[PDB]
Amino acid sequence: SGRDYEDELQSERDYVAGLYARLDAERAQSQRRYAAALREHGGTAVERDAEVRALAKDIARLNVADNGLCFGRLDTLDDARLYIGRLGIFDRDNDFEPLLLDWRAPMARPFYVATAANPENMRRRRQFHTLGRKVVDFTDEILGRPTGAEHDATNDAALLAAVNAPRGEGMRDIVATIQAEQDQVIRLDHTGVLVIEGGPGTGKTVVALHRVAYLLYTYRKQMERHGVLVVGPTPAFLDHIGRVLPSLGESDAVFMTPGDFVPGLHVTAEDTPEAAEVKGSLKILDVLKAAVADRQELPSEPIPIDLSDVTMRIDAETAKWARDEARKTGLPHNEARAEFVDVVTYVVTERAVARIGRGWLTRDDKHAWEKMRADVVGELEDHEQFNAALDALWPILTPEDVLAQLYTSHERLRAAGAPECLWRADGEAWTVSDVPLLDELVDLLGRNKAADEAAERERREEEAYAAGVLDLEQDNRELSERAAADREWTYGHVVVDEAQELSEMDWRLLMRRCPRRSFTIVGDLAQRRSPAGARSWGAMLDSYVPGRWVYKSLSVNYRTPAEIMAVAAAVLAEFAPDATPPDSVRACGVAPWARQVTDDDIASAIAEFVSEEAGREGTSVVIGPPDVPGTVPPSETKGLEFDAVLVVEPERILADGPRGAAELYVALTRATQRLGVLYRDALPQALAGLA
Repeated sequence: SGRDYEDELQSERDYVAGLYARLDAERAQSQRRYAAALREHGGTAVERDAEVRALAKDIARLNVADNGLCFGRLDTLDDARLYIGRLGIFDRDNDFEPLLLDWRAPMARPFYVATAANPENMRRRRQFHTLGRKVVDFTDEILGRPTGAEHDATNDAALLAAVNAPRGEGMRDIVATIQAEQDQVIRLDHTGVLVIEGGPGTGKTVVALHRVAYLLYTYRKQMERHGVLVVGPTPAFLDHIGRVLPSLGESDAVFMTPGDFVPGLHVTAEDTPEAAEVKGSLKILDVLKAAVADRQELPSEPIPIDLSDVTMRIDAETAKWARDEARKTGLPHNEARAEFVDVVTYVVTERAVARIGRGWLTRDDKHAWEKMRADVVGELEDHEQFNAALDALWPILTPEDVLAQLYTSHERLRAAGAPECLWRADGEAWTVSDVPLLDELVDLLGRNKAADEAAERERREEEAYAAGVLDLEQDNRELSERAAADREWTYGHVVVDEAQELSEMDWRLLMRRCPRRSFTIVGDLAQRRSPAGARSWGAMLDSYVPGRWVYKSLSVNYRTPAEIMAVAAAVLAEFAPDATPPDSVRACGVAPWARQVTDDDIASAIAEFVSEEAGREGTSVVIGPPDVPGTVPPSETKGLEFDAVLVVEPERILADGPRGAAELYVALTRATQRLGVLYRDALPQALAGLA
């Protein structure tokens, strides 16, 4: 929040004001020539129409360009400013010297594809954060070595500069190694599935976003009409992403979590318990298929038919035959009602005419059509018993009700190979783990036709009666909204951060979303808090992308101090240890600390932290168990960073779960400058490092 930043912000605001002025003037003269061409134009009708349309396209392009004109700027090594935007603005006076580049130019390229190790000729890159016409703030991104940069929104520059480590080979001058790793991730040519499993303190999310920018520019022609689906653990993290997200020029993202994969409902992480780990697994499919067959109930008592002469014709033989044949076509349930009814009616008309009507003595022209027709019709209209009977046997049903009629009955459950740990009182306390079971069910059940016809009919005669009854579109919503309102959407790319928190069924859904398999999976298995988890990547991916997925890593740590992380090393030296130290560098000058609390001198101690951090200018979120007030769990800080962090009661949160020490290792690490702990009486003994 310095002063030089204010100077620069005002300068850039002035420049963008000038650009908007020129845009206003071009709209002015274009509307003027438009009015003119419209009135007379002098010439011919076809020339007139052509000029009209051309000026209309100009008007529209400029109108749109009013919303976030300048994306950012480039400073090259020869000190030549470049300004990037969604519109090219040149000065007709100085030989068309670019005042604003279009991002689609071969000269605005070192803004999507330039790194700090393979730049093109650049020294810097700025992004501007606009609302509609105003430059709120900006962020520099130096393509080289930083010393101190006023504002970045991620402070990467001041951390990349405070790297104090022993002289020597020193991992090849720490900075260069980080930059080259990032370059490898971003300038990579796979256009398929990449994994960036790294760890804490290495900027894997920013790297993934730069990667997505590189891809959406390079292949902006297969994408640019598909989107970028970015899932995440929490909307806080998703807004963070949306806030430091690069251009994605003329494309649009769609943010999500596990919980809103469905059109319409936004589960607030009810988190059905660990037994639902059998839901984050593909075996469950059988259960669904077995719970969608127990709905083809077979008649035990014979259903009475009363077509004015006919005896009850449907019974275990008839229903069995029809259900078998309906299962004998290979297609959904609600579209299979068709064959069920075709067969029941076939065997209740052709096999009731020659019995109950009169009998035999006519082999044509009466049996074939007439009694055929009468029986058929009298049956098709019986919307009282015949149709109620079918709805009793072959019910037209929906995903939102099967889970409920299954998770409670305890008999339909047993008839599905299903276990009994998934039983719960309410059948609509929908959790995160039963979302992908609702998106999978719309594809087993599908969608009927008859009901839809009748429904839209009634709807038509309801919109026609409200206004006037004698009966006898263009909304071009933006990409995000046209997409999120459709599960039958195929994106062109998919980012996934903290992707270890997902389940086989989640990836099944995602890979049904992106068939191009252009994911950018981020994560760290050892930061997992989920009993469906990964425990390895090949598990979930080889089933979709075998041998065709790349695994890149980010080994160095610079965004998380070396002191804060020496402890988390031991906190992770448990759990079948792995490369737990990502070569921590950036030794700070502050060591962490501790404080022994009494029963309820607790708020009197967190308030000190809070009101002193208020004296700072950095985020200071506190973490703790749910019972305590004023402190949040460690599961909403899943993929964020803060400036100073205070975790209280390490042990209750450690024991909170089967993998709770992972929540602790997560929470000791969100910090980047300072960390404090408050322990009641005893430590988990892996925290002696704190004093």
